[PDB]
Order: sequence, then C-alpha cells, then structure tokens
Amino acid sequence: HFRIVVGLGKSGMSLVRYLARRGLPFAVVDTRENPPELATLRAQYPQVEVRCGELDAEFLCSARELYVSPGLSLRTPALVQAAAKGVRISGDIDLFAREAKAPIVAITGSNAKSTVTTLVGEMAVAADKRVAVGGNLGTPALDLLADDIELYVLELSSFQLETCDRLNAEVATVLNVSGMADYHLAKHRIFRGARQVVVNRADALTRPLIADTVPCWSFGLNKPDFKAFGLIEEDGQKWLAFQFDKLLPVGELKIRGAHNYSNALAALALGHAVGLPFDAMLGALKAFSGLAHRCQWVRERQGVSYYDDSKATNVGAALAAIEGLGADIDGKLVLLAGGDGKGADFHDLREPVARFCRAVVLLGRDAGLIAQALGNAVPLVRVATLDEAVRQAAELAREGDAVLLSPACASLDMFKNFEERGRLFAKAVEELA
Repeated sequence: HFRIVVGLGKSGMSLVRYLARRGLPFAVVDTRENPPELATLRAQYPQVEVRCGELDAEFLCSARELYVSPGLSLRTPALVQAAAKGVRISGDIDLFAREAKAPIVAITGSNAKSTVTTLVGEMAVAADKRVAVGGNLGTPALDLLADDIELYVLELSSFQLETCDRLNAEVATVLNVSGMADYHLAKHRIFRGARQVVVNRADALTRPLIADTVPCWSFGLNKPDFKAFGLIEEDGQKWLAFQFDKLLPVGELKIRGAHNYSNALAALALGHAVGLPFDAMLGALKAFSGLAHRCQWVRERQGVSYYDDSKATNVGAALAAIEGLGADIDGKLVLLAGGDGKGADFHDLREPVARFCRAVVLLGRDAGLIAQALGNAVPLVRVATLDEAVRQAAELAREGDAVLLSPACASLDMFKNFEERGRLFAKAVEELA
C-alpha cells in the first residue's frame, strides 16, 4: 500500500532513495517551508509529492505506514492521531533490518559508543572484511545496503531504536546505563531478536534477560572469567585479557585511561562474537590513536607522550581528561590550556591540577584569568603562541610525563575552530628535535 516519509534530513533522503529505487509509491512531509532538500527533490524525484507545513493527521492517514525521522518527537499530535487509526509508525532502521542479508553489530549507549563503533569498524577492516559502518550520526543505514557487504556495524541512537520493531542483530550491546526510564527502554529495543549480546560487568542494567539463553560475552575492568574480556595484572603490568589469556599490555595501547580500556574490551568482545581474529583486532587496537582531538595520541618523544584534546572547550571536558589521563600515567601532567573561556568558573580546575600537573602552560585571551583561578602553588608559564607552548612544555616534561592540550576554552580568539587548534598542536609536536 501507500507510504510516507515523515521528516527530510540525511535519514529522510535515504528513505527517498530507498523507496524510489524499490519502485514503491510514497510521498514526503516536512514541517519546514523551504527545506534545503526541496530544490534537489523537485529536480531528481519530480513525481514525489512534498507537503511542507504543519503536520496534518488527515494527510498521514492516506498511508498504511510512516517512516519518522529520529529528530521529531513521537508525541507530535499528528503522529499520535495517525497511529490511532492504525498507521504503522516506522523508520529507516526498521526498513534496514528487514533488508539486510549479512550479520549486524548493533551498538547503543552514551557518547562512548563512537569509540567502540569506530574501533569495531577498524578491527573488521584489519581482518579483510567488506564492512559498512553507519547509523545515528553518520552514513544512513539504508545507504549502506549492498550484496557484497559481509558485516554491518551500526551505531544506533535511542530515537532510532524507538521506531524499530525487530532488529535481528547478530550481536548487540547497550554499552552503559547509569532515572530516565524512557531513554533506557528505547535503547533496550536493540536486543529485540538479537542472536548474541555483549554486556558490561560494571553495569548490571546493560544485561538483558535474553543473556540467559543466547551467547553472552562481557567486558569490564576486573579479572575476566568464562566468556569475559577484562584486565589481568601480572608483574607490574596491566594486560587486556580474554578469559585466562593475556592479550596485550595496556602500555602498548595509544589510548589511555580506564574508560578507553573498557571501550577497547567492549570492541574486542563485539568483534570476537562475529569471528574477527585476535591478531587482526589487536593490531587495529594498537594503531588507533583515538578520535580526532578527543585526547588523541600524537607522538612519543624521550619517554614523554603528547595528547591532543582540543575538543575540550569547557571546564568539564578538561577536568575529565586531567583526571582520566592523570590517574592512568606513571609520571605527571604538563597541561596546555587557555583561549576563550566564555566566562566559565575555572575554580573547578585548581584541585585536579595540583594533584596531577607538574606545570601548566597558558596561552590565549583568558590565560590571565585561568592563572588567577589556579593560584600560585603550581608552576605556571604564560606564552604567546602555540609553538612556544609546545616547546615550553617539552622543557618541563620529564620522562614518563604527559603533555596534554585540554584547553577548557574555545579556540576562536586565535584559531578557526578547535580542529585547526589541535591540528597545529600536533604539528608543533611533530617538529620537536
């Protein structure tokens, strides 16, 4: 029967391409008045009606089925009236789930899902599989469909799972949970029809009831047991481990901190469940420097490692990296910070800096402001350029320390965006003698 695309974004346009190539009659609605895709849609799909305006329950009831974009609230009045008359409320992921003829790795959770999703993708690439990665913010799932594909890796948001009826994922995981009942019930739908699950030993709420009847792999930071990825501590070294077997000393990883070890172990668990070899996975794990500008490893020079965390444009993001990297390393931190502070209260940085920093290097407009908030009990130096800051940190860092650009400020006083700031930080580091 008839179908309607409800919402015209990146996912909506993928629904336009999918329904058109399959030869199915459909129409499109959007609450805007000159949406961007309107010029392309009038030129490339001239036979499709595009109804721009406030949603009308009357118009939607001419469809037996609707595909709602993740942004829109499922409690929008027109959508509630349409489901009462019997319209099936669906979405791109629900169509993808019915059309896939290859296993699906399905990942949902907090912001941490980007590292795990990216890792499993690079692991599968290292294993010579034809793999498509998408979902959530990323390539729309329906665009990934192809008959040569051997493995789908999907980062799914709570909204995308709300309109999904039965995903039939080969392995599925909710990375972490800990009110907010609706958020976690939606995420939990990722387990509908799942043939394997990966659970977090640190968070009992990520374990679905089906873990008692389907293969259940776990990850965590303590010592692993049957079907578990964990940490073994033998001699003075911590090792990533599977069951009784030591896989790799964490010191050979480029990423740092407890959260990254857990993300690495979850990615090992997910990749294992789909038969990725350990040798391929561990090599990819060793080569992964991190996400662009999220505490990203740049270089090791004379036993000092340099980390680009330029995305930390606020106090909260920088405190997380100061405590995350500081608790993990053997030495101490040399922090580079400063820029546009947005009037933030920098007081929250004093104690972690006193506990983890050997010195602080300050640049940017609000460098004097951060200085007064840190006090006169940590060694401070104020510089004018990023290259001065990098060389000044290298003159302060002793072996085993970490040089951390976690500015806690925006970069627009001296740079184009934070990404150019991190890119130029890496350049100054790569140019040290």
